[PDB]
Amino acid sequence: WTATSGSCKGRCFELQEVGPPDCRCDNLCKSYSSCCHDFDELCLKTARGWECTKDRCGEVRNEENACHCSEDCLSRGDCCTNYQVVCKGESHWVDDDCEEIKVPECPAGFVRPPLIIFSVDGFRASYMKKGSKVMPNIEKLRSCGTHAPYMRPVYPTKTFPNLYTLATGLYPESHGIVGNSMYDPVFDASFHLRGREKFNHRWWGGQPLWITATKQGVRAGTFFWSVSIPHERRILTILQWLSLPDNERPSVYAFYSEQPDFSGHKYGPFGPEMTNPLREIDKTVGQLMDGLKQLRLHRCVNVIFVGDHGMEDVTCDRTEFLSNYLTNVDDITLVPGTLGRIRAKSINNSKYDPKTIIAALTCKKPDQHFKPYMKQHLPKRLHYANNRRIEDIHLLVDRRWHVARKPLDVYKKCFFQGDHGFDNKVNSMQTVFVGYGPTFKYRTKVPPFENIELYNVMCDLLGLKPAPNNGTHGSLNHLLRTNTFRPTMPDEVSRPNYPGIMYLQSEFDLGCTCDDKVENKLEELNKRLHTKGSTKERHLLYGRPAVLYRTSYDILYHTDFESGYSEIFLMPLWTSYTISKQAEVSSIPEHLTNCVRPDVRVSPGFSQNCLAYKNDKQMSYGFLFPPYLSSSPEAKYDAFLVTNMVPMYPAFKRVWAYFQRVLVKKYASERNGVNVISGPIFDYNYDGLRDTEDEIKQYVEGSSIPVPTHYYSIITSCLDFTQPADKCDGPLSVSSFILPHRPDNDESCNSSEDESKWVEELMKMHTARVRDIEHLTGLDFYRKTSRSYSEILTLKTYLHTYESEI
Ligand SMILES: *[C@@H]1O[C@H](CO)[C@@H](O[C@@H]2O[C@H](CO)[C@@H](O[C@@H]3O[C@H](CO[C@H]4O[C@H](CO)[C@@H](O)[C@H](O[C@H]5O[C@H](CO)[C@@H](O)[C@H](O)[C@@H]5O[C@H]5O[C@H](CO)[C@@H](O)[C@H](O)[C@@H]5O)[C@@H]4O)[C@@H](O)[C@H](O[C@H]4O[C@H](CO)[C@@H](O)[C@H](O)[C@@H]4O[C@H]4O[C@H](CO)[C@@H](O)[C@H](O)[C@@H]4O)[C@@H]3O)[C@H](O)[C@H]2NC(C)=O)[C@H](O)[C@H]1NC(C)=O
Ligand SMILES: O=C(c1ccc2[nH]nnc2c1)N1C[C@@H]2[C@H](C1)[C@H]1CN(C(=O)c3cc(OCC4CC4)c(Cl)cn3)C[C@@H]21
Ligand SMILES: [Ca+2]
Ligand SMILES: [Cl-]
Ligand SMILES: [K+]
Ligand code: NA
Repeated sequence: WTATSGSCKGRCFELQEVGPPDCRCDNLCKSYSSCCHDFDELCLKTARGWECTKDRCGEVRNEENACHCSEDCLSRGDCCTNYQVVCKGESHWVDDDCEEIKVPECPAGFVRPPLIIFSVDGFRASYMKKGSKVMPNIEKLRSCGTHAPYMRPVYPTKTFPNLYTLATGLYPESHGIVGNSMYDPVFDASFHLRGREKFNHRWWGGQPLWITATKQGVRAGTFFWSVSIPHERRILTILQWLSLPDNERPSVYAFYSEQPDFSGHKYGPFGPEMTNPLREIDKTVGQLMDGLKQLRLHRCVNVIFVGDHGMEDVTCDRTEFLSNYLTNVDDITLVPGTLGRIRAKSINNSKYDPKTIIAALTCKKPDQHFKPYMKQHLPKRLHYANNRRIEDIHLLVDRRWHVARKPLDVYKKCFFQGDHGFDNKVNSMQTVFVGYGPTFKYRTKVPPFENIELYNVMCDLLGLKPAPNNGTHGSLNHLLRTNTFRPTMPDEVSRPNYPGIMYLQSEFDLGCTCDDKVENKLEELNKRLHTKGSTKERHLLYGRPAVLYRTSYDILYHTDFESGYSEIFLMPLWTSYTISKQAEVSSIPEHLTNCVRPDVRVSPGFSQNCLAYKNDKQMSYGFLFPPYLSSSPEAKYDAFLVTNMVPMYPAFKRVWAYFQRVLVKKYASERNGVNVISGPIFDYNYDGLRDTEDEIKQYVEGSSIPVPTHYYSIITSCLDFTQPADKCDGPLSVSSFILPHRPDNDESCNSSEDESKWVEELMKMHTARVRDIEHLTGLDFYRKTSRSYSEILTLKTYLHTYESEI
């Protein structure tokens, strides 16, 4: 109930929300069915349209008009946006040459440059080039301001998850908006696009920018607009708020357009019907910039033109049906479409079994257009697991496809020709970013970046301290002329030990053997030099990683590799080695096939043992520095040390051996040498963060050897590939991955074939940022380079996507 018989007179688009049953007049009252009786009349005036005409110039103010062309309109803040153009000989903003905005040029009384966020739904990245002819205002912002070729959304590449990520800098698993549609079980409640539940604050976690601003005394325009409020009216309302007295005027505003998403669903991303919605968005930008110019604010406000996700060609005939795979199809509930999420229809059903549902959907048709995952097995770069609203079973759907439960769901629920939601690395899902204004750089292109980074920058633009978030603060400093945040490297928490030779061979009882008893002060001083770190500058090119938590670990030096060996987890946390372009691959000599050697620098009590691997019928082992890449037959013995060994399932050893034997050398050949850092990851609670020892759910049978959930590698070389990786004078280039450590290769439908047909495709899917590995390990990389820290932060957020050119 609302006693909607008060009035909006002098309260139109009021900024403080009123509590029931006093009637509301804010830009969201329609959506709550709570506006005062006279809201349309007073606040949604439409008379005479949105543009001044010659004959309206100097008119007598008629308060009925949607906007004004009267002499007093500028000081009242309510002229039509084209007023000065039509009535005062002025040019449209788009027709003016751009001129560098070196300092903010604001009216007296402005304490900071305002921020206007202009968001556009479904604005795919390639529209910037493909629609350029019809979007002159947008093309001017882009070419004169700061822009990226594209901006990566979050997964799922849906509307609410991405808009709320923009607002909070958090992954959807952390902010809680994990789809356009969701079920929470603690609430026992459902969130839907239509309906009232989506309004309860309990869905919306984190701290969005408007709240961050408000808490720190920066005033915010209300961000959300009722759908029926036309765009011209949203623009005029923003412009009117910008004319409020200093103590009442907000510093941050949002505009939102439903286009081009709305038409894109109907006509597909490049349908001929799409030219008009792009024209109409551009004209709205034009109205904003014209209105700002009239108010002498076009060189004062920072404008962000940003999309939430792109749009792909998707039609009814490209739908996979779970009914074609499953017999129990009514014992399940499917969140369908461009992703799939599956749960049990009834929790009173103890017959329900996820493992047989997964098996029933795995590699069942040759051209199958989705792949099932338990959520913890999804690629870690998606960060899509640590929420009770994300169902244990997930379907990653091929681009251009849908998944549904039964065919009846599709003809009783072809309309649509476009949709979105797919893996956030898919080119069609990429969206846009342009920053224009005194705080952004002038005519500057920046590399593609992720939308989780923008919250920190918007905070910087407004002088706010950001709430804790998933951006890497400083990684987008290169977007900014001023207001940069000067990040600093985290302090190392644990310092390493540097053990020397402290144990005799016979003190070990590990059940390991090696055929290594083949017996010179030339090569004896030399081997001693290597063990003390004489070659360390070669294999550790960016300094040793810092350990950011409390633990006990040793640095171990070798001719070919250096490692930081954990006495707690009984294996390296990291192993670092360089492979030059000229390096040679060799085989494991026959006599050394099962060779494992005690390490006389490390106690029996802090070592793994071979007997546990013998007894564990499921678990085998691999090596972090690969024996295949040894620099000499003598150095090869170092690779068989028990301190270089890690637990590996045989199914996983297929992947790992191919990477180490074939792919490392291929990368060194292609990139002119590479530096590799590899190691284990433990994330048994799938929160994206390093596990403590008490979180480990799996050990090599009968031992305290913990089993990794994943294995990572970070592969760095010179951006200028004419310089070898080990003598690089400038910026670096990196690709990384986090491979799931799985006891089968069910994820790879082609795994019965030779590794050359499936391994690299798997590794591509599990591409990762350095930063993702940092969260998962408590390590901090690139501590000693010749590069500025902000550049290194950019490097750490880089993701190698393997997509073709946009
Ligand atoms: C991406 O960035 C984000 C943000 O920085 C990172 O997320 C943070 O990670 C921290 C570590 O996991 C986490 O810190 C914990 O917070 C607990 C208090 O949490 C509440 O308060 C905060 C602050 O206002 C609030 O933001 C939280 O919001 C969550 O929950 C609400 C509703 O419950 C949601 O609306 C919201 O979306 C959000 O949900 C997300 O996070 C939770 C976890 O909090 C997930 O479960 C959800 O799925 C979802 O992802 C909360 O309202 C605090 O109680 C914790 O303290 C325990 O552990 C510490 C260790 O220091 C220990 O000292 C304590 O003793 C304590 O243990 C006790 O409780 C245990 C659990 O009940 C129990 O087992 C013990 O036996 C003890 O009784 C802890 O400090 C922080 O909350 C989140 N923040 C957010 C917004 O998610 C994220 O990690 C980054 N991701 C990556 C990949 O880097
Ligand atoms: O058309 C859609 C829609 C629905 C389902 C779809 N499937 N596929 N495409 C779809 C498009 N919808 C839903 C709601 C409503 C209409 C729009 C207004 N809204 C906000 O006003 C907002 C703005 C927000 O933030 C804007 C700030 C961050 C910059 C946030 Cl967080 C949430 N909602 C987001 C959209
Ligand atoms: Ca964890
Ligand atoms: Cl969804
Ligand atoms: K075994
Ligand atoms: Na397989």
